[PDB]
Amino acid sequence: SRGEYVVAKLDDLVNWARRSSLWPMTFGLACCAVEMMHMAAPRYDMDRFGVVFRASPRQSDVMIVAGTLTNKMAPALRKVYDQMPEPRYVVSMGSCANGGGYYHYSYSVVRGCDRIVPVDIYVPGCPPTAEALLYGILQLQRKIKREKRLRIWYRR
Amino acid sequence: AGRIASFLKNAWAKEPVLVASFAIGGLAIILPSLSPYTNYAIRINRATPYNYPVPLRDDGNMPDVPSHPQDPQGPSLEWLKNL
Amino acid sequence: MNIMLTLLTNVTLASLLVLIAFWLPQLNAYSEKRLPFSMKFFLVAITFLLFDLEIALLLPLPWASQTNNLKTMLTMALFLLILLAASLAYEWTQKGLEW
Amino acid sequence: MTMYIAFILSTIFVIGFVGFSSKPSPIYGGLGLIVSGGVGCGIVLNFGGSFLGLMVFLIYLGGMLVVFGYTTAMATGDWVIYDTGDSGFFSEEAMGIAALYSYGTWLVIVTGWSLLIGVVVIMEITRGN
Amino acid sequence: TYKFVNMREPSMDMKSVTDRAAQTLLWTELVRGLGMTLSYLFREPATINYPFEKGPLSP
Amino acid sequence: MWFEILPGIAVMAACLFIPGMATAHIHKFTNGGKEKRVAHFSYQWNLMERDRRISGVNRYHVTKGLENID
Amino acid sequence: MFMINILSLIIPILLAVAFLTLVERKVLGYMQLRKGPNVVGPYGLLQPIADALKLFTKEPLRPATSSISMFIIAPILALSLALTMWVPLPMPYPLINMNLGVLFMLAMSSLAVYSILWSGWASNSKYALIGALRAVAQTISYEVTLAIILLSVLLMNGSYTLSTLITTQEHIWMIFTSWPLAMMWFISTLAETNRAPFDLTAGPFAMFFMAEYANIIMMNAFTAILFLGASHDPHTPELYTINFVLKTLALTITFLWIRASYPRFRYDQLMHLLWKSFLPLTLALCMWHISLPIMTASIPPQS
Amino acid sequence: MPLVYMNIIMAFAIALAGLLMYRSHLMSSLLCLEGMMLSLFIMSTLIILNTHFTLANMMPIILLVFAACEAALGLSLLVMVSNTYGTDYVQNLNLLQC
Ligand SMILES: CCCCCCCCCCCCCCCCC[C@@H](O)O[C@H](CO[C@H](O)CCCCCCCCCCCCCCC)COP(=O)(O)OCC[N+](C)(C)C
Ligand SMILES: CCCCCCCCCCCCCCCCC[C@@H](O)O[C@H](CO[C@H](O)CCCCCCCCCCCCCCC)COP(=O)(O)OCC[N+](C)(C)C
Ligand SMILES: CCCCCCCC/C=C\CCCCCCCC(=O)O[C@H](COC(=O)CCCCCCC/C=C/CCCCCCCC)COP(=O)(O)OCCN
Ligand SMILES: CCCCCCCC/C=C\CCCCCCCC(=O)O[C@H](COC(=O)CCCCCCC/C=C/CCCCCCCC)COP(=O)(O)OCCN
Ligand code: SF4
Repeated sequence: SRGEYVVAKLDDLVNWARRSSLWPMTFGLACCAVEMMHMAAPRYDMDRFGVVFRASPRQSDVMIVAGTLTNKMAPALRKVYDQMPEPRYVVSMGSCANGGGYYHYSYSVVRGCDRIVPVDIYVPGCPPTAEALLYGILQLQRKIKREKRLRIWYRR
Repeated sequence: AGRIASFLKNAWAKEPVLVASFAIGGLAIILPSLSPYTNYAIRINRATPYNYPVPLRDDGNMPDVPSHPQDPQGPSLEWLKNL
Repeated sequence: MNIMLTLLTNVTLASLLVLIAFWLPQLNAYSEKRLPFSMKFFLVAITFLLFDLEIALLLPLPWASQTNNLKTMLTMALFLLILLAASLAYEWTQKGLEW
Repeated sequence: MTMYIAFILSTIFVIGFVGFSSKPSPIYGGLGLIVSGGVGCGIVLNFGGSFLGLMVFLIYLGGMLVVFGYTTAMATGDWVIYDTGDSGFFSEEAMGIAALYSYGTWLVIVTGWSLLIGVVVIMEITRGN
Repeated sequence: TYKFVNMREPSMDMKSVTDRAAQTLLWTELVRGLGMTLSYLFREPATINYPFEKGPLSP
Repeated sequence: MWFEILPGIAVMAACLFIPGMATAHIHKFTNGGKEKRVAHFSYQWNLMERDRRISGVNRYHVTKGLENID
Repeated sequence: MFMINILSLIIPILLAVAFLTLVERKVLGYMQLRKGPNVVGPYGLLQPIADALKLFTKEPLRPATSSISMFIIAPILALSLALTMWVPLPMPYPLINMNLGVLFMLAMSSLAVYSILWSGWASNSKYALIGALRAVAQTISYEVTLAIILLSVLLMNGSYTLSTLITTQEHIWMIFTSWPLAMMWFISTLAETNRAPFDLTAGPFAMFFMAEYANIIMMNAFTAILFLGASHDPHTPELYTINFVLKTLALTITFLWIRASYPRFRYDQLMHLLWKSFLPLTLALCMWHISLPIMTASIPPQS
Repeated sequence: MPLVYMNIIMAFAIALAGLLMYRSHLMSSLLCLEGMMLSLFIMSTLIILNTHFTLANMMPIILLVFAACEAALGLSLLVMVSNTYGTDYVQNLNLLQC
């Protein structure tokens, strides 16, 4: 009926609005952050995708973990994640953030940022290249496009 | 003579804003008393009619007061036109 | 009337649009989970207040220029500005503009 | 007669003074005084005193109450009595106010000296030691 | 061998002092920076159209 | 290239064109095809009040010409 | 049809502000050898709409301890003042023809700091309170010199009426008569809106953002009216409207340029800048501009 | 004597009474003084404008200026009092007793 059509159209509009402007706050923990800043460099120009450069945590949409998460830093990252508005996503960048990487068997390293916060996209590499991180960000956009909230509320 | 010039030269360096401000203020104080157009401005203010000119009752003893605006006698504004 | 209507319209539009912004994300369900008293900042405000008072005194200048007593008004305006400069200089030399 | 708009303005002014005269939560008292000052400025402006009303609204509200709130932040019937004629091609209020430089030489002198002494007094009082 | 980076002494003649005062009052070096930025706007950007264009790689 | 900034700027220009022009047109439509009469100084207001009374349609803009002098 | 006039003044400014952000990002990007948003829409034209929708559909984080009253009131005051300050301006004809239009704008700009004070004090944080105090002090400091420069410039206009500024500049711009005052006025307007190099500090955040950007555009428009006089022909006001809009756009792009070209001041550095370079020069030039028409017998007519 | 002047005088009397109550917060004392001067300004302006006393248009501005200067002085004093105790409570000034 028209009831499903209207919610489908509104859901498409909301998804397009949310994925056409993603505002990230970046934890520049280590060497992965340097490739982060190369994705904002003129060659790749993250800003041309609607992805703003260095958004504030109070109005950020996606969390990018770029580098090693130590035990001493995990509570701060968890607090920053907890301080985010609800439509929030986490992108794990690099091998250290994905699974501990090259310090996996260390006494002071969290073996993956997903022990602390849920992760939406995992970007492989050490560090992953700027283009690889861009691919991951674009992938997150497609994942946001695939989601459907008004439809679920309608059928529930 | 030399001390004053030295002080002004030292102030023109590392303090130009204060030198310029004091010079401009002193000029603003001094110049109006020497210009010949301040009297012209006063006269221009005098010739601006804000009120109705109330006519005078004639008694036959006012040769300087005109009876009509086109009469030659009375204040003139040709100088203002020339300005 | 026209100014009142314009102010009412501006305030009403701002209020309505703020309320819709504050209530549109509140219909969908979510998780729903000192002393120091710096003294220089007070002097800045006090200096601003005094200079604003002297500006209030200076304000009628555009109409003051048509009085036919131009010498007296020029003298008084210059006097007011000189005393404003003197206040600034006194507060400058007494270390009142430091951080 | 718009139900004597000046009467409502005066009543709201009195209501505001009553409101912060209880002095609750001095920032709320200051905000009540801000509303009362706005109402009084509206009274003066509606009467016809455009320049003096704007002086109220600028000086009083934007400087004095602003400094008051700043320091606090550091811490924890009508229409009958009016005229018939006109004013000319000017406003009598502006002429009378601008007469301060041609007629009120004594007023300018005393006010300027008082303001300079006020600056000096503020410096001496806030010196501390 | 070594170089000095900040071992210059400004001239104290009247022309040099007037030049420095003109710089202070008229903001000449600020205008120079503005001109550099303005010129740098009118040149082609270095952005590539990912994913339709790709960065260079090596075997 | 740099001219790709021109579209958005153009939009701004259009957005900044609308208010002023609109006012003028409204001033032409409410004031009988002429400029809106300004009234400072209380003498122009008297002129407007006299114009309103003479027309007979209670509108200041309607102008009574010489033809009304008999 | 006064309601239609109010709406036709109030809506295009908001649209202009939304598109200004795209221009600011786009202008900056090309100044940095890159592009602005050019994916959402044909040339980023849909970026402001997506931004607005996302910000309006994002959760608001009410501090759960703040005074909801002032927390709501502050954006209301910001938007109300920002939209009200456009009423006095004549482009060529003003929405409201005020006798003391400039003085009214001065009073509104003086009110503008209450939003900052209330936002800081309702934030329920010592550090945000300190930042708000710094911002308020900077704003009052620079509005002092704004007022003095403004009255000095108006001394050649003869009144506080904004329309008379068009008659004053029918032959020559005001920039040529007094450029130093225009320089200090431009810097003071940069410092008033907390714009670089003076930028030291979901829904309500967007509200404050639109208020600030509307204030930026209005400040540039007022500067263009005050110092760059456009010739007005009574039988075709569209030419004046076009010229005024072009000059306002140029001044806004100049703000973006200055943001892109310079580092930022310290707090004490801008305090010293104002209180020890602008105020003495402003007072000296105020004295000069008081005395100048009397020296030259060039006093403006209206009284 | 119309009702508006009576309302303004009632407002002034209310401000004076509130100044005389002294619940706490000497800052409220300064607020009451400023409300009093605001009422004075409003009623003096209304009287002067009404009778067309052109030269009297000087007086309100003067009043405002002077009163605001007084406020500055008062604020300074308050700070020093607070600077001794940390709070602006009235009852802290109990050292001097009759
Ligand atoms: C006046 C009343 C206003 C009320 C509130 C509404 C606010 C304004 C509404 C207008 C918003 C414009 C929406 C247009 C978005 C479509 C953009 C289009 O390009 O998207 C395409 C299609 O994608 C989506 O399918 C578009 C769905 C958007 C919604 C469709 C219709 C919604 C209209 C309903 C509005 C009614 C509002 C009722 C409530 C008041 C693909 O883009 P995308 O994939 O991203 O990018 C790929 C990048 N590549 C190409 C480089 C690889
Ligand atoms: C005689 C006593 C001298 C020693 C005692 C001094 C006492 C205290 C100092 C203040 C007294 C100064 C005298 C000023 C009285 C004002 C009246 C007189 O000056 O005439 C005025 C003349 O004005 C003169 O220009 C006054 C200039 C003097 C003021 C400038 C400096 C004042 C500083 C004095 C002390 C202030 C603080 C200390 C500063 C260092 C009036 O102007 P006029 O045009 O006829 O009439 C206007 C009315 N119309 C329009 C109908 C025609
Ligand atoms: C009665 C005339 C008034 C009219 C003109 C003035 C109007 C406005 C200007 C005055 C405003 C107030 C100025 C306050 C002055 C304070 C000076 C001071 O104490 O600062 C000294 C510096 O001041 C001085 O240098 C002393 C005087 C320097 C020269 C002042 C002008 C003297 C005459 C110069 C011009 C003479 C006439 C112009 C002719 C020039 C040729 C065209 C220390 O500087 P800091 O900021 O603390 O530095 C610390 C960090 N490094
Ligand atoms: C014959 C009769 C003539 C009467 C005399 C008139 C002569 C006038 C001569 C002097 C006029 C010059 C005044 C202009 C303002 C000067 C103020 C100034 O110089 O202050 C600077 C400060 O200036 C700044 O730093 C401001 C920079 C802010 C960044 C803005 C970028 C500048 C470029 C933007 C373009 C400007 C556009 C101006 C026109 C705008 C039109 C509306 C000093 O600071 P410092 O160098 O750090 O030294 C202080 C320590 N002692
Ligand atoms: S993942 Fe690799 S590149 Fe990134 S911080 Fe760890 S070691 Fe460095």
